[PDB]
Amino acid sequence: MNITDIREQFPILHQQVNGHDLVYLDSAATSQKPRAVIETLDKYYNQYNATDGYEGAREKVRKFINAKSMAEIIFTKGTTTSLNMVALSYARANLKPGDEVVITYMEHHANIIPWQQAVKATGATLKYIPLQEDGTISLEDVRETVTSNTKIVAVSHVSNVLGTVNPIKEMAKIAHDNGAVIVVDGAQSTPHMKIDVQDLDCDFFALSSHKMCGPTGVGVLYGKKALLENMEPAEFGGEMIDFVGLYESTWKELPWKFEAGTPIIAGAIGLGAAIDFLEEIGLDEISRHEHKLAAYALERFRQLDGVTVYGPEERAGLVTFNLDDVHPHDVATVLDAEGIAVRAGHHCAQPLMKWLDVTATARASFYLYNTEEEIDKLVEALQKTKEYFTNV
Amino acid sequence: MNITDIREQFPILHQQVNGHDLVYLDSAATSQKPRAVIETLDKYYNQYNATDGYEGAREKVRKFINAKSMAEIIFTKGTTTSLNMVALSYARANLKPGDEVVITYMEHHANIIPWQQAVKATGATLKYIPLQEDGTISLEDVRETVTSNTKIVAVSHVSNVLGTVNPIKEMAKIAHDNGAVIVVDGAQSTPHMKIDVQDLDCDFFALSSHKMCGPTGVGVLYGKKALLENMEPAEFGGEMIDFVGLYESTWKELPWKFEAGTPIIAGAIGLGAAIDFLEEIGLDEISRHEHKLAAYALERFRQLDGVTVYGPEERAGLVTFNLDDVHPHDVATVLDAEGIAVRAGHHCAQPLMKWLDVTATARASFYLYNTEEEIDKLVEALQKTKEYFTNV
Ligand SMILES: Cc1ncc(COP(=O)(O)O)c(/C=N/[C@H](C(=O)O)C(C)(C)S)c1O
Ligand SMILES: Cc1ncc(COP(=O)(O)O)c(/C=N/[C@H](C(=O)O)C(C)(C)S)c1O
Repeated sequence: MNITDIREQFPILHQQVNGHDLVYLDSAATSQKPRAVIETLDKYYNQYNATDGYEGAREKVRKFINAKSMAEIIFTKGTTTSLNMVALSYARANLKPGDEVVITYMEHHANIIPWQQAVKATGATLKYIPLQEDGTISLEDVRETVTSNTKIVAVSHVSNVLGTVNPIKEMAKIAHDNGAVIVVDGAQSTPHMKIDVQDLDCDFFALSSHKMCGPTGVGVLYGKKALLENMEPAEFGGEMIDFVGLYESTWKELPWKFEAGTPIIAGAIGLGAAIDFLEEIGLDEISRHEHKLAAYALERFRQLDGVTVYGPEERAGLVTFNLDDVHPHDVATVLDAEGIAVRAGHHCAQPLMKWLDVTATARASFYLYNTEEEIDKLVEALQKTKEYFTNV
Repeated sequence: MNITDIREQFPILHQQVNGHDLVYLDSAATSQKPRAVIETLDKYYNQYNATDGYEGAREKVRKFINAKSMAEIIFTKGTTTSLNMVALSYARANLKPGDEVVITYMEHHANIIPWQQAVKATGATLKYIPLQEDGTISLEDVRETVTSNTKIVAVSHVSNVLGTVNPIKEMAKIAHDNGAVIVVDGAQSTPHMKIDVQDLDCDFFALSSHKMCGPTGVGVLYGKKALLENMEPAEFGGEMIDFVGLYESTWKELPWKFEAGTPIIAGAIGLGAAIDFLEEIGLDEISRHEHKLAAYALERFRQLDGVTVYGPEERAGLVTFNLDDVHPHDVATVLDAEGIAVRAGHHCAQPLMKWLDVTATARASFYLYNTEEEIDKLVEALQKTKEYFTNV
């Protein structure tokens, strides 16, 4: 895998910011898109037929995560919408008082609140697997937290703050043994490593196109055919209908049952081209590149005095940290001045922020186009920043 | 208003199809976008901050439809999502057995089925204002159909099939007199004429950005502040939260209560530029251009033997028709061969198709960049088509 060849593909990396080269370290929020993807979306904003392309893209998505059937690949507005859908069509119809839903402390808001509302409405109860010191889950902890009263476990595959890769294959086993389905938020895993939903045996899996070189506006919700068959739709209109009566309507078959309103043609075809691209590079190749960057970043961050890093040693390609004494918003500002783009904030993980005893953090995240030289620029600029602020 | 100057702004109109000039008559499905809008969206797919722009766009939308407050302008995924939201947060919480919801026979599926589900779930009843012969509603009919049991009236401002402009200001009065709110689907009105939600006194109003020179992926739901204040959110996650507890969360204030997940920054800023554009042309100017085209089209269509046109004389800028004997899909195919783009199908109006006793129709729709010369090309090609098929 050749980083020059790859970088040539992202016109945005040639952008100057304030006389410096863009150093783009916010992929966890949005990847950039290569020329192949860009050209594809340009094509679908001139004149067309289209649905060869649309269903073709569903097929590429299905093969990509190794789903058994296209009936199991639904296009949605985003991973937030995906998770809300499972909470409304699956959770609200399968929970009764006494039933438990268990999640983790590391979750995105969209993987917390929909379960909260589903539990309030059904009068069931919500439960949290506790975290280890280093921000990991242990299989012991899940084993203990899941009762044979647990109907749903929901978990991030990769944490967007800690970079922890959760043992989701094993958690699936533990959920099944207790009579539960597992719901996996794969927003942060799918861009960076092979996903095989059969081997993971997750019951639902959600991915975000804009994190994986595709357009925004488009997510995919995977669910097992059999679960999807019994779920009622969350949204109504457009093209999810078979017969519309005056009082009564019938739904289409899967997957179209779940796609109300106006098909996101360009977005899906775009996601498909993004998939074509990543596959031609190899996800394994990508993942090895990210392990190097992450080991490198964590080592060089240990050289810096009074910066805290959060999470485990083994990690996806991101590190969340704080400068002693300095506000993360301020760090982000100064790095911006130098053309270095990191994100500051709570990362829609308020619970987890409280758990780390912090109100905010900065985050640098890495993808297939980042390099060690960029990590050096980050470390040098963090140094320059610690000095610059101990001096006011 | 100068049509050459306007047409110069849409690069897509210079596109050749099969050695002919594009004749684009499917604006009711998607408008095209001018250079100003295109450049704007290009800008937000290079490197950025952003939220000056986002909230700025909400303000431009508010001034555009003359809402009292930004608290009343919610960004959504589309008019389908908008209508589903009102059905779930408003309808399902305000209907009891005995309550009526009344709609029309001309509605889009997304303005039928969500009310069907809301009524099934609350055990209330759904009712239909009957149509006149010419596809119009009469105020008598609404007066008769609304009882002081009616809690919600829902109506298309402009029909996507018939081109009928519904008397929504008056219907608002009739709904209020009976103790009901009105919900208006303005997908087909907003691109073509001034909207003033204070004068119309609608309780909710929904518009689609991609019909009005803006990007797709973005709708606006207007609701009266006071109604919105009591509605509970439909979706949970992202940035609609104030405090996230372990069991219990608080929402942000309006409008952010209603925007779960990841803000559609580029889309909103794009819609704002589309608004800037239309406003610099003048919506009145646009609307007068469309009346000429529509009168012209209906007159030239009357010259054609054995084509049926549907709807009234007074109309928005669209005509839906059928060739005697010829399948609309086939018409669309032949016109495509000549570079003329019309849409064929049921237009997500299955009930209305059944009412007109047809399984499908063809539709030509007009916007600020269309001309009489294009209508001539359509009429000539429809003639060429009637001959071509009486001959097989
Ligand atoms: C784990 C996880 N799940 C869901 C989302 C939301 O994805 P989407 O915007 O497609 O709704 C995200 C998006 N994360 C952004 C980020 O971490 O940069 C966010 C903080 C905007 S949520 C996420 O990390
Ligand atoms: C009256 C009306 N209401 C809602 C919609 C759907 O708008 P949106 O795609 O933003 O969800 C539409 C979209 N109409 C297309 C059309 O008529 O071309 C459609 C048939 C795809 S729904 C519409 O006409």
